[PDB]
Amino acid sequence: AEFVPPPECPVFEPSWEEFTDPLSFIGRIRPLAEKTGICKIRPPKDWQPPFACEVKSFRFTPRVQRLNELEAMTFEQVREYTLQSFGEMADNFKSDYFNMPVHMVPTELVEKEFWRLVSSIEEDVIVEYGADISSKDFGSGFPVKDGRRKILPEEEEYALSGWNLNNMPVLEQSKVPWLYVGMCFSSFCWHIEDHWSYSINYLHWGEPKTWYGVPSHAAEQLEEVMRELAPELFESQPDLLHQLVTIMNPNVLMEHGVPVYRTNQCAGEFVVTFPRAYHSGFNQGYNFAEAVNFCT
Ligand SMILES: CC(C)c1c(-c2cnn(C(C)(C)C)c2)[nH]c2c(C#N)cnn2c1=O
Ligand SMILES: [Mn+2]
Repeated sequence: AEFVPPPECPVFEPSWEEFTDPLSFIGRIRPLAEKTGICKIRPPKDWQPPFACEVKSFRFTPRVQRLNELEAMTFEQVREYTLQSFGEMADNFKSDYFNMPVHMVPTELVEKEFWRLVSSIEEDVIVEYGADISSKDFGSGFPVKDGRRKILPEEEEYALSGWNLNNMPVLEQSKVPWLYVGMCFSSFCWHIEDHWSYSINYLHWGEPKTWYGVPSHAAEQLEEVMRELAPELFESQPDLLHQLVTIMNPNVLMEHGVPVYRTNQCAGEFVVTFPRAYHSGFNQGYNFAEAVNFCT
């Protein structure tokens, strides 16, 4: 059977008056976005933050990911890349897999093929991605007043903007942004954030990032479906460890009454996940994202 795309999550296009402050805006859209788990925010057209990462020194060792790892139970280790050398590998993989220029591959085709490969036992596809990349060690994608890099006058409005993820509040009453370097089919499984916190993700550039989200009111139903279909060796594991292998086709959740919403996060767009909103997804191609957990 072919993959059935879930319904689209809400997309918001705030004006310059509404793009004022993120927390104020997120609080106003909450009555709708909390009912879908995730939402997308498109900044005004002329809000274009410049990429501040030192690409001349950005070197990292990605990790290997096999799409049908869970179906194999029912050695692939890697080289150091630069941001450019990784992009050349990522584009070569996608163009060779689909036999067409990378920007010509439709997003619905990659989505259908991704979930086919996840459940396919007759074809093993291996991809790589950069995760667990702290902006404190590699530098943020947004301009910042750090004491280790120079910002221009044109960059100052973005270093001080409330939508700069380095300026989000991360202290709960009684933390730095992380980086993601993706390629086609690189994916993250279903999870919620620590302390059930909010999370905001900005796609600096590259090909889209496909999201799936579940509202918080269905969190227990997802976990029940997950426990009923997960392998017996992983069902008894704590959720912190179990969330490392909780890959599941969204149609499986939808067939059991779990509401799922999707979206294609494009370059220059924000995605916000609400408290206890399970989410997962995959990258359509070579891209660069930055994310942080914040609190209200
Ligand atoms: C494919 C990669 C680069 C990726 C991952 C991911 C994959 N594995 N990991 C661990 C936890 C280190 C094992 C993280 N997460 C996310 C989110 C969220 N939330 C949003 N985009 N995104 C990604 O692009
Ligand atoms: Mn997350």
